[PDB]
Amino acid sequence: RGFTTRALHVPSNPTVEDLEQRLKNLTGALGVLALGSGMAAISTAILTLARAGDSVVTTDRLFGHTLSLFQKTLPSFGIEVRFVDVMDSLAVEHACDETTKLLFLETISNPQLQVADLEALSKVVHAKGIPLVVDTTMTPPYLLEAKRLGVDIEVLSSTKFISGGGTSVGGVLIDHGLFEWKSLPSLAPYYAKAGPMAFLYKARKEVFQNLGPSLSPHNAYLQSLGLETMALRIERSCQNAQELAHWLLSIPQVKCVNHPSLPDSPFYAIAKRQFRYAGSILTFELESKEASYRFMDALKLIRRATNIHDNKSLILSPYHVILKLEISPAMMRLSVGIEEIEDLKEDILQALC
Amino acid sequence: RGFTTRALHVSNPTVEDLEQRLKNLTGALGVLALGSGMAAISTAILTLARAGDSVVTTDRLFGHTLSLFQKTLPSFGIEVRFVDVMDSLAVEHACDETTKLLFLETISNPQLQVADLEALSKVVHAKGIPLVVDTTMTPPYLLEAKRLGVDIEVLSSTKFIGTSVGGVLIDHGLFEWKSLPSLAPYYAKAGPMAFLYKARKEVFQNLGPSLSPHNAYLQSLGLETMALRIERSCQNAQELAHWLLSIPQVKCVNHPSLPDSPFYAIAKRQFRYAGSILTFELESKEASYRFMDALKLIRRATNIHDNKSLILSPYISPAMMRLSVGIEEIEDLKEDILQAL
Amino acid sequence: RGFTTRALHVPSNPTVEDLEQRLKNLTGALGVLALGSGMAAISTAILTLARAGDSVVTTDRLFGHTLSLFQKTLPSFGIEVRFVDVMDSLAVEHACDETTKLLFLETISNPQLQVADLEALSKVVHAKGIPLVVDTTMTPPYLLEAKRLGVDIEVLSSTKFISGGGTSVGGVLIDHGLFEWKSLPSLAPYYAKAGPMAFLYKARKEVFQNLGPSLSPHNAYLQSLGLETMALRIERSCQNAQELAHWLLSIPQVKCVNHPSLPDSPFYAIAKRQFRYAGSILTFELESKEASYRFMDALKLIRRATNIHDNKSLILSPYHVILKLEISPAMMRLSVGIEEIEDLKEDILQALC
Amino acid sequence: RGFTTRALHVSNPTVEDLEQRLKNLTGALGVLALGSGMAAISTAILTLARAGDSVVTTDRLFGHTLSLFQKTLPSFGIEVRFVDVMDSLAVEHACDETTKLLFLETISNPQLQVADLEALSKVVHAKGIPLVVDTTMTPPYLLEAKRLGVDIEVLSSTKFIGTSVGGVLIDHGLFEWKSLPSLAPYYAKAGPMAFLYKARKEVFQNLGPSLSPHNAYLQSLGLETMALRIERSCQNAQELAHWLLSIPQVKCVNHPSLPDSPFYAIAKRQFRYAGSILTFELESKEASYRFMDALKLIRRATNIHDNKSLILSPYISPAMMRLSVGIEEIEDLKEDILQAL
Repeated sequence: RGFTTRALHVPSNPTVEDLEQRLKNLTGALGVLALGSGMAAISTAILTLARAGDSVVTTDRLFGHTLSLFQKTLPSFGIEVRFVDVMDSLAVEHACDETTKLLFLETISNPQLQVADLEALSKVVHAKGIPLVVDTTMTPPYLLEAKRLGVDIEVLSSTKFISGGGTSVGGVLIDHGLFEWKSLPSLAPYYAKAGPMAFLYKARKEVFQNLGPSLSPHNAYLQSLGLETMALRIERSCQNAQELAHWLLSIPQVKCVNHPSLPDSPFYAIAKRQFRYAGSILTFELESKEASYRFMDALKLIRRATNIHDNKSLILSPYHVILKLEISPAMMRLSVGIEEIEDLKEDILQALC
Repeated sequence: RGFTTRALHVSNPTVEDLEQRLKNLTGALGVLALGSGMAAISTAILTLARAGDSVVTTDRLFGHTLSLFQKTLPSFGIEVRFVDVMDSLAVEHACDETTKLLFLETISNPQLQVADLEALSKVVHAKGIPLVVDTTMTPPYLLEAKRLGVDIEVLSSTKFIGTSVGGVLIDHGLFEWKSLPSLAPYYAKAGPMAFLYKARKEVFQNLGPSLSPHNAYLQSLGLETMALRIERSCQNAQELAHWLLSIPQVKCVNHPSLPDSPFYAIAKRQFRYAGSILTFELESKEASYRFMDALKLIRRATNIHDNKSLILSPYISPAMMRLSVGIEEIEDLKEDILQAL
Repeated sequence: RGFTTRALHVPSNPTVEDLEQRLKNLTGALGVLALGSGMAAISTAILTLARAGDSVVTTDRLFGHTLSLFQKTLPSFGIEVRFVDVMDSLAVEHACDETTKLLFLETISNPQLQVADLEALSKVVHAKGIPLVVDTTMTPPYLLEAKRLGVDIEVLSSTKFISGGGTSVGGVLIDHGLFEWKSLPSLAPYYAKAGPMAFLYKARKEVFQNLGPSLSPHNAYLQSLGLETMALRIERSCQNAQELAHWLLSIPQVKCVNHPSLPDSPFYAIAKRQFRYAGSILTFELESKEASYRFMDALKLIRRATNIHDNKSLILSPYHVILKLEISPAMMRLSVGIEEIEDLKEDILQALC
Repeated sequence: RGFTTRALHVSNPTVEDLEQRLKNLTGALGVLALGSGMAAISTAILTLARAGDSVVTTDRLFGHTLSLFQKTLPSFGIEVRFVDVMDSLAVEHACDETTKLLFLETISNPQLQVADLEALSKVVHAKGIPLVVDTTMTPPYLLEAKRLGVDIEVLSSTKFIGTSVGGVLIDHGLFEWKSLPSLAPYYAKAGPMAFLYKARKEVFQNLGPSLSPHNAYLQSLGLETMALRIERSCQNAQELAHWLLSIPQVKCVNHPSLPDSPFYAIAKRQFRYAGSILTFELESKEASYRFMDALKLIRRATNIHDNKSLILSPYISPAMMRLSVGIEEIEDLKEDILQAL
């Protein structure tokens, strides 16, 4: 059964529930919780497993809100945070001990597009009886079947919808039905009540209920509507990014094109094993910081902005926004949209001259 | 300036507009709109309390707010002390140097107990502890919380029926936040705005209970008619509580506006009206069930503070019903109750 | 049973239907049709009764869109329009002949606040077997029970809702169950199919369906929500206007205060007979056009604008906007809102000095 | 520039934005968004025709569009002449000096008859009569109507399920409007914009089929994925019509993309794809009913052009079903049809 047909034909709060049922139908999951934002999904998954006196392990590649959750909020709830290089399975193994209640990471880092080996990391952590929680925003369900790679809990930010009145956001939390929850002292009391639903039960009836990141039915409705054309939009988006990365290799003025679909990518093999397509974000450089700025000022379709995964193609210089130390001032990050490929190539050519 | 006037004449422009309206209505230092009532309560608490601290609250909580204090906060290493908030001495003895706030509601549910806010603010302020109050039962038109010493006001916003929910966090500009180790580090960056700065840029941003612009628009629309709806609703509830005293099959009417109510004086000092919820009993559980089955306007349901009048049996006496009084003309409410007897 | 309780407890397109049922419950009508706008209600009522070769009679007090419908659109469908002074029952009687399929007017004219005698005019037209169609926007159902005054068809513009994205509008068409439709050759074929529902049947299944002024369920939902607080808002609004008109009489700088609730009003008796309150619009003058402008520039709550029946109090000089010949350049029209009366008095005092 | 690019990169700002998108997608002189498809058709007609005029349209209308031409327009003193639009001679003989437009659809329903637009535009232009076409079956991504001589394009917008509806009126910048007595008086004020000026400031303003900003926002969102959804939908329908030819229990498949279709050549000349609706029969009415009862994905319903695939029996053969093909993966559509046989 295809993705688009599963978004369309699913086998109190009826709009939110209907969204949750779609998402479950789309992933084959044990169950799903829709929440008010991506940060709310992340923090709900963590706070379901971790409490004062525990630790958690995560990537040292976080910034902005996700970073601040781990640097400021979690230590205020008595949770020790261990930052590690998630590219290194041995550093991950050594950071984990009996206080460690989960490993959290992202499917593709931003802006470097590093791709951790999820299955390998799932095994390192499963051997110690620790669950794996992954933010799959860069590679949502049509691109990734996280259950096959050992991912216990999948979290993501939902399709955003921008209006005059502000941006409508959401989050999604997915239990893949992999981890034996009853083996954790955190969830054993909920196993008595809910059986295999122990994680989802605490997450929903306790953590979500008490911290209250409610999802509006109006947002839920828009997100369901988005799920209908997700496969179609992602196919377009991701084929455009794959073709752009390849074509960028032919442009004299362009250097250091980075996308995991390219054969010279360090993450070429792992991406091909994990993903239908390695997401719709790529990176590249011109000769200098100043050539990159002049290029960007000259684009007529692709716009400068902060968001990613818009229908519109968007670009920015991650350096100008502030480890920064490891990124080139001449690097630009391109979030590729659903425009016809010929127009995007044409805009980029034109902005070069 | 009147309340209605101030609701009407004052990134995320709809949410910000809602926040400015609420700040105008309240005269507050500042205001944060959030995805729900629970988000507002938990955001206020987690701005002040962290692992190794304690908090004091009323022993009259149930449902979600109770589960936050029984399960979620002790998991964050926060010790919760439950006390009888009717007793200012027990409140005093529960607070020590670890205690980072007192939390309570303005009118308890379903008993309608009214704590003496100004008396409790003094007990807690005398130890350098802020007062955080859920004013859902008595929102801004009914209560000026800052006059009673309330540092942080929290409430559930007007719901719109899925159901669109919200919450509101209000800093009344009372507590000197730089004197607190929890906020002194923000004081450099935000001055008097240090509570709001932490709450918005750290706790809210990281736990993510985002308020939808669509909910925010509706709640703004709602604020315009708030004074008008609360007047009607609260005069109806006052009148009905009185009138109920005259009905031979009715016993034990409870509302703080009744002279014989234990909370008569405290409610009169604190509130324009003591909320739109009242309680009463018939002869017995069975007479109460028959009465409710026979109602044609007032409907049985769980929600409170709807435009529609709603009733339920909380079982506290098994014969007790709780009536959330709505904005229907008083004559039809009286008539439906009579007919159902 | 009170108005507010009838808006709350009503005894395909479920949101639109629910609105229609509320409105019927609020008016005691035979039936109701909700439409995309006020102009759509007006034109639907007219085009249900009138066709090429017929005439219609209406007030000579129309302007803007309503006027343009009668001056340009209706004559293009072969309908003769006869404009008359509706203050004059004898001019009305003489304008009507066997080709005349309805009399259309408004409950209170704008900006002059003239109040035609509806019951008298209903009798003039009923005697000739002609129905009466009335726009009751100035005096909607809580203020007026149009059936008691002989009004066959009540039409109105719905409560508007302004957002970033533009204004959401609607219209309402009400059959009061008064006229015997089967006596008209226009509606007799529909009487065969629908009985007493003949008017509503043609209006809905034909005129509305074929010209297509559809009402959005999103607008319908907002309008239903508005109906809940209509009585409360109108009571406030209308008491404010009544008290303002009275109080304005005490202000040295103020002249020619016009509102039908004032005893010296020419429409004092007819308004008291017809309305709970004579609407929330009043008019007054200062000494000169220039004193009026300086007053208006100095108001701090009451704002200059074109709309009326907002929650906010709004004012304008009808002269500056362009018969104009019969209106004073120093006259201002005040649409009174729901602000506390003390603030409105205070703003007006302040803007005078 | 591609279609998707143009949907994305272009008082009442949401409606105006929708209109600018549609103008970008079409290269038109201008565009009016309206409250429905019927509002768009009636607005185009009533801009051109008045009492004492005639109009010509196809004899293949039913439901609302048919009732407008049978009941509403003759009541406005407009004579309506119904003709076989497949026959350019009958079209010519129906037009005289009173005739102010020819109206038809791009693909008739349920027969799927495809009129030769460019041939009919010539017949009608040779008499100074504009061509007004409802392109609902073949919207802008599928058809560039201006190339085929179509003066005014009208269509129902993408619906969102109550149900939010819309319509669109498009002036392709082809007809010289000053040569017409109906519009010459606007030409002074509006120049080339005289059709649009009358339609918007007079007919639309006075009959009031206002488009909600909320519907308008959704339809804008919809336009962004229009090319993608129509590709999928129309390739599915092409493929299914072919594949249906191979199924022993299927007879009489109808789709203009089939070589044996009478409209094969005309559809290929006019359309990227000939719409997403096809027709077929089983052995008998009863076999057709059993088949439809047994479908698990494709649902019986009245709507067309949904994301979901929909089917019904229009009874034209009683055994005929009409399938509105949606955007499901082709394998699952094939599989549901097989399983149901």
